[PDB]
Amino acid sequence: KVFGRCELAAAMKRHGLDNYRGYSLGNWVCAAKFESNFNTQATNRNTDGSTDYGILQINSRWWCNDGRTPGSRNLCNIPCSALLSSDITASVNCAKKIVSDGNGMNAWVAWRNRCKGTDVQAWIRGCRL
Ligand SMILES: [Cl-]
Ligand SMILES: [Cl-]
Ligand SMILES: [Cl-]
Ligand SMILES: [Cl-]
Ligand code: NA
Repeated sequence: KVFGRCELAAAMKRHGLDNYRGYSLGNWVCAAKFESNFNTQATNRNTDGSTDYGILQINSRWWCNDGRTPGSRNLCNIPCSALLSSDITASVNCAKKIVSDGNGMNAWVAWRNRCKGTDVQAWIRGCRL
C-alpha cells in the first residue's frame, strides 16, 4: 500500500506514534517518506546481507526474522513479512521498540540525514488530524 502523507499521519496517530518517546508526528511521517516513500511493501538489501522492510525500513539484522540473515536477532518477535502489510500495526509496534532502545530516531539513517533538525511539522501541515 502506498499511503498518502496525511493518510499515514492519521494512521500513525491512531497507533500511538505521535509524540512517542517525545518524537512529534511530523518526525515519523518524514522518516517514512524518506525510508520508503510511504510504500508499505518497500524492501532494500544491505551490503551485509540483512534487509530493510516496510514503511520504516526496519532491519532484519536486529528486529525481525527473515530466515536469511545469519547471526541476526528478532527483537520485535515478528517475521519481516509482517512489516510489509497494508496495516501498519506491526511496523508501528516494532518502531516503538526501536526508538526506545537508546538512540531515539537516530536508528533511522534517513531520519538523521533528511529529517532531524528540519521543519518536520511541514509533513503534517494541513492534515485533518
Ligand atoms: Cl510535527
Ligand atoms: Cl535469519
Ligand atoms: Cl493502517
Ligand atoms: Cl530521544
Ligand atoms: Na533477524
